[PDB]
Amino acid sequence: ATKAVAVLKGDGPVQGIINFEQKESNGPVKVWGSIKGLTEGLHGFWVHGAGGDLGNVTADKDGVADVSIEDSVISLSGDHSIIGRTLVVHEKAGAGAGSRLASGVIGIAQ
Repeated sequence: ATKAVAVLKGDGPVQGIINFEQKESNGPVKVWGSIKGLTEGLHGFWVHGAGGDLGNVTADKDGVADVSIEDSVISLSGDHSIIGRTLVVHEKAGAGAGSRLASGVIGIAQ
């Protein structure tokens, strides 16, 4: 089964791993991961280049904002592929200003 993984990196301690599931074109691809480091708050996470729609995430007291979205016909490939994409987490979603703190390109994990 073809899978993918992308790690986040910014100030240093901030991390963010996102695993994917792509067995076949017929099979969907659900996105999910966990961003640790930052503190409780809001950090709009998404994938620039591939929809860029992955809702927002709220950090925890320990400093971990779990991420969970729905699967699409992307199939981790094709026109709607998210392999090698560019991830970016805003400083504080809700306003709509725009800023780049961390980043983590997607990479097939087989």
